[PDB]
Amino acid sequence: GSMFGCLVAGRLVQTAAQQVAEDKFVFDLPDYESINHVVVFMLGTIPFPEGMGGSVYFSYPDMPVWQLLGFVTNGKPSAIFKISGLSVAQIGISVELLDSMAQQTPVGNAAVSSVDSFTQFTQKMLDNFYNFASSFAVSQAQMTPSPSEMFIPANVVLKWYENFQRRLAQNPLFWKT
Amino acid sequence: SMFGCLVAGRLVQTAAQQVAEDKFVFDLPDYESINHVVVFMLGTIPFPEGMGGSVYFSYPGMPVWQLLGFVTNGKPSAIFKISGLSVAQIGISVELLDSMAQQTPVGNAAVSSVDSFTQFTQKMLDNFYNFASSFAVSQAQMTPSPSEMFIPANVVLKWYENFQRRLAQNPLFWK
Repeated sequence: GSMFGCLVAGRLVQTAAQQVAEDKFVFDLPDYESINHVVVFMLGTIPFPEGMGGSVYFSYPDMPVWQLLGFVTNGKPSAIFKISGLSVAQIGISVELLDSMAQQTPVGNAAVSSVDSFTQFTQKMLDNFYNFASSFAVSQAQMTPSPSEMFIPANVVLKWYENFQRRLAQNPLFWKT
Repeated sequence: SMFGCLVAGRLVQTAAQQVAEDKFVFDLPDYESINHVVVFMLGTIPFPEGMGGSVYFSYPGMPVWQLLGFVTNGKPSAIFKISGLSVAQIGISVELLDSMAQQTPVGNAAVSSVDSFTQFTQKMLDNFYNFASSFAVSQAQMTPSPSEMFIPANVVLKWYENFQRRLAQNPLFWK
C-alpha cells in the first residue's frame, strides 16, 4: 500500500509513490538542482513486515544511477538525507530484509547529523588555513638561518583539531555562552 | 488536521492540538534528543488568502517560546534546527503574511541560532589561533627535528587577520 512520505523543503509532501515493483516505491524530484536535502518518512499507516526495512535510494539520470542514501525502519521511521553532490531525479525506497540492509553501505555525504554545521565550518577553516599557510611552510633544513625568526610548528593543527573533536563529541555546545 | 510535524528519526505526527481558532500545538517528548524538526502542510487545507503560519518552539526552566520560521501556501514545508535551543512544543500561529514579513526568526535549517553560530565561528577562530600561537618558537630555540614542517609566525598571524576580516564582511564566505 501507501506507507511512505517524501518531502523537499519548500514543496508539498508527496505521499503517492509510483510502485515499480511489489517491494519498490519511487518519487519524482523535479528541478532537482535546487534540492539539497530530502525528508523520507513512514506515513504511520503500514509498518514493515517482520524482518523487513527500507533501503532509500537516489537517482540522477546522466541514464539512471542509484546511490544508497540510508535506511528507514519501524524504530527509525524517518530520515533527512543530503542530496547535494550525489531535471527530474528520483527517490527510491526498496523494502529489504534487515540482515541484507545490515551488510549494505550507504554513501557517506548522505548522512545528516546534529553537528554538521560545526564540523563543516571547522574543517573549512582548517582547509582555508592549510591552503594559505602551507605555501610558506619549510623544514629546518630549508630555513634561512635567522636566529630571531619566529615559526609555528605545523602539527599544532592536528593537535587542535583532535582536541576539538573530543570536545564536540562530548558536548556540541561546549562553546556556547 | 491542517499540519504535519516530524522530528527527524521519529514517527511523523499529524494530529495537532487546536488551542485557539488560529493556533495549533504539537507536543514533542524528550527534546534533549531533538535535533531537526520538519513542519509542513498536509495538503488538505490551505491558508486563507493573505495569511500564513508562524512556527514557534517552546522549551522548559519554564516555557519560553521562540520564532523558528514560517510555513505558507507559497512555502508549504520547512526544516528547523532545534538542538541548541522533558516535553517541548511546536506552536503554529495563523498570522497575516504582512505581519510575518517583519518578524525575525532566530533559527535556520542548519543552525538553531544565526547569532549563536556567529559566536561559534568567532570562538573557534580565536581558540585555534590562540592555541597555535602558543607554540611560537625562534630558530634559536628549536630542537632538531628533520621531519617537521614549520610555518612562519607572521604568515599565521596574517591568515588570522585575513580570516576574521573576511568573516566580518560575509559570515558565510567560507561556505
